[PDB]
Amino acid sequence: IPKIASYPLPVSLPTNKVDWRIDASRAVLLIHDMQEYFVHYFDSQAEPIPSLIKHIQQLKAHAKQAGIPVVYTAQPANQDPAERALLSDFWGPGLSEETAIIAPLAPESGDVQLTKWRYSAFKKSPLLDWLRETGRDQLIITGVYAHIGILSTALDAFMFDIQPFVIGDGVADFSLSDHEFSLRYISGRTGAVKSTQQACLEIAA
Amino acid sequence: IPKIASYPLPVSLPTNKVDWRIDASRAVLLIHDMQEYFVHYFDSQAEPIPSLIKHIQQLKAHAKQAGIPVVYTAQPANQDPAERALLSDFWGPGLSEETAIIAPLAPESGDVQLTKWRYSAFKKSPLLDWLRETGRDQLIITGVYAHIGILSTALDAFMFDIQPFVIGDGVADFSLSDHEFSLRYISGRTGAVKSTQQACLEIAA
Ligand SMILES: CCCCCCCCO[C@@H]1O[C@H](CO)[C@@H](O)[C@H](O)[C@H]1O
Ligand SMILES: CCCCCCCCO[C@@H]1O[C@H](CO)[C@@H](O)[C@H](O)[C@H]1O
Ligand SMILES: [Ca+2]
Ligand SMILES: [Ca+2]
Repeated sequence: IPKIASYPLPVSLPTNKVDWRIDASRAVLLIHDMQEYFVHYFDSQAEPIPSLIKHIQQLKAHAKQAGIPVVYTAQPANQDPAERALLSDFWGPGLSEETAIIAPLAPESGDVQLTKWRYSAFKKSPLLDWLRETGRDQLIITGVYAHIGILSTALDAFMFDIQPFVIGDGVADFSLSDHEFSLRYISGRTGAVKSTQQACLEIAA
Repeated sequence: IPKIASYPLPVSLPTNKVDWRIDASRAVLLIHDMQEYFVHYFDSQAEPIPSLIKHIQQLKAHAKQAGIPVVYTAQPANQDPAERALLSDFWGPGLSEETAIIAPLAPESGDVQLTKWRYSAFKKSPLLDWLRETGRDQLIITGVYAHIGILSTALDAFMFDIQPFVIGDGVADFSLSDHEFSLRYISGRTGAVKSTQQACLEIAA
């Protein structure tokens, strides 16, 4: 029995307050924590996982063709307890294995791989400095889990003057309810939610 | 007609995953954005505002007696558009008046007053450096609005290895639903929720 019961990826997405559009010259695609460890909490042969993976694959292929850099985040194995700090009080010691990015989303030679220390991909990482150095100010966000690391990364991005585009059918979560609440929060407060379809159209311009 | 309809402060609070207790030697009391501007979205003579203010007053008095520093945050008037950046796309130009901390919570001579630039009190502020310099690693959080700046500040604190204690009947929000969801999120993911009553007991030790 999977820890996360099967559910269908949302097709209907919340409306955005902002009119932002992805621009290939401005954007970076983040594939957030798509590690074996996190995916194994689902039955990966059941919804939402096959469609999630297909969508991220599509976004990655379009991003590549459009010249959008791709960045992965991954939590490290055997995170030092002192360094992991308060996370352990919420989740225990963390992963010891299954750290690899899932094979269908294998990073390629030019894709950046960041170590993920906290909910937000920005924390204790070079992400902000790299975005600022390169002048990239849009962050397209995919992966798991919507209400935790996806939301926290979007919040940091937005506060750092980086437009977050969270892909509504390009993330998954502990439940459909958590997933949909995450998208509502994002559209209402801290970014733009886009479908995979719409993001690909904006990317390809 | 107030923009935020009257609602009763929650008495029942979510359970915590963590066993943390406020320690007067470790803690700082944050009074977050209790400015005239934000309070005026409510009828201040109607619930939850009279009890909110009473609770924050009580916490402040207990904090003072226990030697816990008190820090206020306040959004500045006429925030420069370039600096305000993406916030304007969600909220418009920001406040031009009503910037004062509400009189019943008047800062005293030794209370720190930080300028609030983003949802999180940490962003573009000396808050983290001050906490680290002083060795204070617990942040008691009160004020408005629960699901936005309170939640975002708690997230940053937690990720910066600072234990957040969000006071469930010491914050308010756009609605009871937003308020209660905020507390559930915090208890589940990024801090401890405490009642004013329980926090005062832990403070007074
Ligand atoms: C409903 C059941 C799903 C539970 C998934 C548990 C995942 C455990 O993993 C934890 O996830 C956290 C949140 O991203 C990370 O911050 C931690 O580092 C990680 O240890
Ligand atoms: C439901 C109606 C309540 C609306 C309250 C609107 C408050 C407008 O104010 C905005 O609040 C934001 C969130 O804290 C801040 O980040 C902005 O700086 C501020 O301009
Ligand atoms: Ca996560
Ligand atoms: Ca707020």
